[PDB]
Amino acid sequence: STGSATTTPIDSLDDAYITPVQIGTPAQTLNLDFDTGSSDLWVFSSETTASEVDGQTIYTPSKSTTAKLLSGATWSISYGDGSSSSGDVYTDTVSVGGLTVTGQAVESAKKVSSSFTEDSTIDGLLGLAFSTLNTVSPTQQKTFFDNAKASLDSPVFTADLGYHAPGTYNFGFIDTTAYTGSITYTAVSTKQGFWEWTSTGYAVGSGTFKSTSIDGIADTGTTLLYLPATVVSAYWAQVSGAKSSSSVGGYVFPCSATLPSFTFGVGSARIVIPGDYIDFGPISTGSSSCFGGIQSSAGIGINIFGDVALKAAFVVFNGATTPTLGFASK
Repeated sequence: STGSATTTPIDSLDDAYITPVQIGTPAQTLNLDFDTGSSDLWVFSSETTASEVDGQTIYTPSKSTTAKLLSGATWSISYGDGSSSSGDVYTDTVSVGGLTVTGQAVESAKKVSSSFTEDSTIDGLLGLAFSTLNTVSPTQQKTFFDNAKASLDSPVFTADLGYHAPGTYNFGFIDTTAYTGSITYTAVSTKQGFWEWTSTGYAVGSGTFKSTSIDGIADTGTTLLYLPATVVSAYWAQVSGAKSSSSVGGYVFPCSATLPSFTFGVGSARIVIPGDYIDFGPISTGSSSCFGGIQSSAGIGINIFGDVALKAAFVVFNGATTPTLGFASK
């Protein structure tokens, strides 16, 4: 089997991408944030505290003839940005782009943190990291991809995120028309539960490539590119007037600037992020100070190849017995 679904930016900045997901019988379609940095499929629901729902579409398990309470199971998650959610668990039928999993754990939110309530466009998350990170207790549950894997034509999914445009998540096949050149594959460590890999270096604009190992995670659920402070300083030094602002929370730059590209290495291959992809717009409405899309990871504990980096590539998440990642230009 295969599936293919379009993913759409939630706003004009590409802050996140939403993909329609069918849950239950009859289907209830919710727009979920596919997140290769986590491993829970959780949704706003009829159980979510009413004051914490503001415009999201909810899953109502009592209206699904295939929903079953997973007795005794609870979940609770905290994300790298400080947001969180928690609740109980149902199993139900879940379909993405024509690919159907029966008995998928659907984690129903009883509580969500304010950042989720305040974003009416995201109805929940669909985790695509390794199932070892799933938070369901006392019986850990499998991700949608883990459940689908054995049925897929090939045990892979691909992310093809658009810049200011829709893109595609495919399951079970590699669309050879969706990229240019060849796909370069690189080793993955699953020891932390992430799609963790080592970039071979970087370049700023037309500058020389610096060969240096940068360990990080491929994370579709993170907006920006978070890299070591040395790398980030080297980038922003090429933008007149750019500076790190403690009050704003990262590098800002004059909105009048033209940003240089940023290249990262994948083996001997190179992925070029155009400068425009690094512009996240005014820090507040009407400001002439703009927020940068490349930021320091120093306060995180891990480097993160988020959407800024991934949307410059066609990315293969190869879930074979020994997983690997593939990157192609597009």
